[PDB]
Amino acid sequence: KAGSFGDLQSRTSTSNDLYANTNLKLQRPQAGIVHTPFTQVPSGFERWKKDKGAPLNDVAPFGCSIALEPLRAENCAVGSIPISIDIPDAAFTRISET
Amino acid sequence: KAGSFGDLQSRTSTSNDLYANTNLKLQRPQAGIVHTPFTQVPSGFERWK
Amino acid sequence: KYKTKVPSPVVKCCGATQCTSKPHPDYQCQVFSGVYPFMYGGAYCFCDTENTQMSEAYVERSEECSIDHAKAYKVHTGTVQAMVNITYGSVSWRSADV
Amino acid sequence: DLDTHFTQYKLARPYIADCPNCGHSRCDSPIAIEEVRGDAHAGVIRIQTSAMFGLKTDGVDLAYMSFMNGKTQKSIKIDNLHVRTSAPCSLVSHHGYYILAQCPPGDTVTVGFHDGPNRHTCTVAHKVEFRPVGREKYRHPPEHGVELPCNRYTHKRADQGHYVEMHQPGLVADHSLLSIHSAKVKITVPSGAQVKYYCKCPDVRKGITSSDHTTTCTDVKQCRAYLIDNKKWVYNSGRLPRGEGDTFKGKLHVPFVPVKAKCIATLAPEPLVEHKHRTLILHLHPDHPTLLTTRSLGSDANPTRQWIERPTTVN
Amino acid sequence: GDTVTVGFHDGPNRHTCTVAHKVEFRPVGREKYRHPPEHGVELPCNRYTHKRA
Amino acid sequence: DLDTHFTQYKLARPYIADCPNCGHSRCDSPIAIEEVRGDAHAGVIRIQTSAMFGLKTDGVDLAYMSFMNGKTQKSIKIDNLHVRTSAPCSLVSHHGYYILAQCPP
Repeated sequence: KAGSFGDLQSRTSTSNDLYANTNLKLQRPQAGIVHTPFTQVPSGFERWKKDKGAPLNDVAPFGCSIALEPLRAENCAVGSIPISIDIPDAAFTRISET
Repeated sequence: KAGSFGDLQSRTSTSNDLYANTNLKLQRPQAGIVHTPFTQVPSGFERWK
Repeated sequence: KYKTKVPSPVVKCCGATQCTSKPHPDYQCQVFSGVYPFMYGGAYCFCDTENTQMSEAYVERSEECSIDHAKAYKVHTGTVQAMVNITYGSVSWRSADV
Repeated sequence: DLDTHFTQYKLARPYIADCPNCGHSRCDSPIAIEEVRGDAHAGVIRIQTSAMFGLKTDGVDLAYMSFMNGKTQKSIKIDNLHVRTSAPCSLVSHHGYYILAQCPPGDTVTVGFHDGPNRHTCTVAHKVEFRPVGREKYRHPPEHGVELPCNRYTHKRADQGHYVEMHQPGLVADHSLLSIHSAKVKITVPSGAQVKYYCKCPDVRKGITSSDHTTTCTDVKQCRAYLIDNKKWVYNSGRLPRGEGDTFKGKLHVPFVPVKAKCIATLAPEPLVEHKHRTLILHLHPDHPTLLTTRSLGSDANPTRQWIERPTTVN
Repeated sequence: GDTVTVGFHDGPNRHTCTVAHKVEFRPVGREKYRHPPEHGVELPCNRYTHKRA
Repeated sequence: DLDTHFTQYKLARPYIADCPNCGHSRCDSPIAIEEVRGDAHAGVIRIQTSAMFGLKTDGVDLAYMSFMNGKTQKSIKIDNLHVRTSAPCSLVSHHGYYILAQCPP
C-alpha cells in the first residue's frame, strides 16, 4: 500500500523476494555534480509503529493475560468443567472403625 | 495534603516542627554503586504558585 | 523498515548509452542529458554535451530487520490444557498437568 | 582483533567527494558524510564517513586517521575531532569508515576535525530523534529505576552479521599534470598510472605509463587528463563517479551491529489512592507525560487510556 | 535562536557582547524546513550578497 | 576576605565519587555533581560539586583548583573550565565546593 503497513513483505525470514512497492522516483542531478537524487514515500511500518491502537493484553474480556511463545491465553475464566476422578480402594476403611 | 498547598507547615517563622507529609519513598540501589535513590511527590507549594 | 541502495552511476565524456531493466525489487534506471560534470581539481570528465547518466536505484531489506519485525498469522481453534494440584484422604499435595 | 582491521585495510583507501557545508558553499572534502544511521532507543548514532580511521599505513595504532590529501594518501594522529548536533556530542568508538557516537536531539548533523590549517567540517540536514523506552518520556535516562529490554548498536571492533561491497575505483579527472612541454601540452606520469589524455584530436584515451605529449593543441585548455589507478579499492557510492570498473565485488564486514540489550527506565512517583466505598478515587502527580490504563474484568472490557500531564484526580 | 552574541579573543579577554533579539528561519515555497536539502526544485529567493563593495 | 576561605580550607579536602556521564557509562570522577540549585528569577544557578576550588594548598591564589588524583591531593591552575546546559554558559564566581554561573534553559 505504498507505505501504510505493507511495503516490504518478505514471505519468509530470509526469503529473496519482496512483493511490495515503495513508490520510488528518480530526479535529475543539477549543477554538474556527481550524485543520484531521488524521492520516495516514508516507510509505512514506522507510521503503524507510531499509531498502534490498544494492545490486546489490555482489552481481553474476562480478565486473562497473554503469554507470547505459544500464544498462551492463560487463566481466561469462563464456564464450568465436568470432572470425573477415581481413587484407589486402598484408602477406604471399614465403617465400624470410625 | 501530600503536596497540594500544605506539605511543610512550620507553626512559626523559626519553629522546629513541620507537621506535614511529602509521601517520601526509598528505592533499592542497583549495580553495586554507592548511592541512595528515592522518590517523592513534587512540592505542592510550587503548584499553587 | 526498508533501505534503498544505489550503485555508482556511470557517465561518458561523449556520446550516450541506454540502461536496461534487471530483475530486482522495484528496480529503476534512467538517463539524463547535458551533464558537463565536475570533480576535485579535475578535467571534469567533459569536453562537449555529455548526455550520460545511469542513476539506478535499488531496494532491499535493512540490516536491523533481523530483530524487530512484525509477523502476520492465521489462527484456528487448537487445543486446551491446564495443571492441577490435588490432595485427598491423607495424601499430601500432588500436582500434574492434563 | 587486528586481522579484521587488516581485511578492512587490505584494499580500502580514503576518497574525496562533495558535501554541502554551507559555511563554505558546497565544498569538496575528504570527510564526506554518507547515510548517517540512528534508530537506537538510547539515542546513539553511527555515521559512515568517507575517510579511513584507526590504523595507520602500517596497520596499527588505532588512534591514527588516514585521509586523501590532494591526490595522495596521508595519515596523521587524531588531534581534535568532534561531532555536533546542537550541542557537542561524545564519541564512543571509531573504525575505518565508521564512527559510533552519542548525541542529543537536534536537526543538522555535523562532523569536524582539525589538521592545523583546516577545520575540515561537513554538515548534513537530517532529522535526529531521542526515542524513550517504556512509557515515560525522557530527557535522558536517570541513574536508578526499572530495567527494560531495548535495542542499540554494539561497540565491538569486528563482527560478521553484515557487510558491504568494496569495488574497483573509477577514473579520476585531472589537469595539473598537464603542463606545457616547450610550446605544446605535456603529459607526465605518476609512475604507475594510466594518464587517459584526450584533446581536439583523438589521443590515447586509455592512459599511458610513459610521459608524452601531443601537438593537436598547444594550450592545456583543449586537452583533459584522467588518471587511472588500480592499487587500492573503495566503497562504491552514488556520490562518486564510476569508470569501467565492474570487478572485485569484495566484502567488508560492518564494524558495529544493532543488538538487543537492557536499558534503564524511570519509575513514576507513587499515586495517592482513595478507596472511597462503591467507587475509586485517584490523585496523580506525574513529572513527565505518563501513561494510564484501566480495564474491567466482567463480560465487557470498557478500556480506558490517556496520557497525564498535569497533577489531577480521576474517578 | 533567541539571543545573538559575538565574541573574539585577544588573549586576556574574550570580548563578548550579547543582544536579546528574535531570529527566525523563513522557509521559501510551501514546505517547511530545518535546512534546505541537497536536491529539489529551484525558486526565486532574496538574500544579502557577499561582495566586498 | 581570606579568613573565611581558610575556615573553608582548614580541614576540607576534595573527594571522588560516581557520576552517570553516559558518554563513558557511569564514570567515577573527582568532579561529582551533587544537588544543583536553581530558583532565581534571573536565570542564575549555583552548583555544588565535589572538588575544592579557589585556594591552592597554601591557601591563596583563588584562581587555583585542587582535586583528588588517585589517592592523593593535587592542585593546578584553572586552565579550561566550562558549564554547559544546551549552549555554553558563562560562570560568575567560584569558591571551594561551589560555582555560581549563568545558563540558558
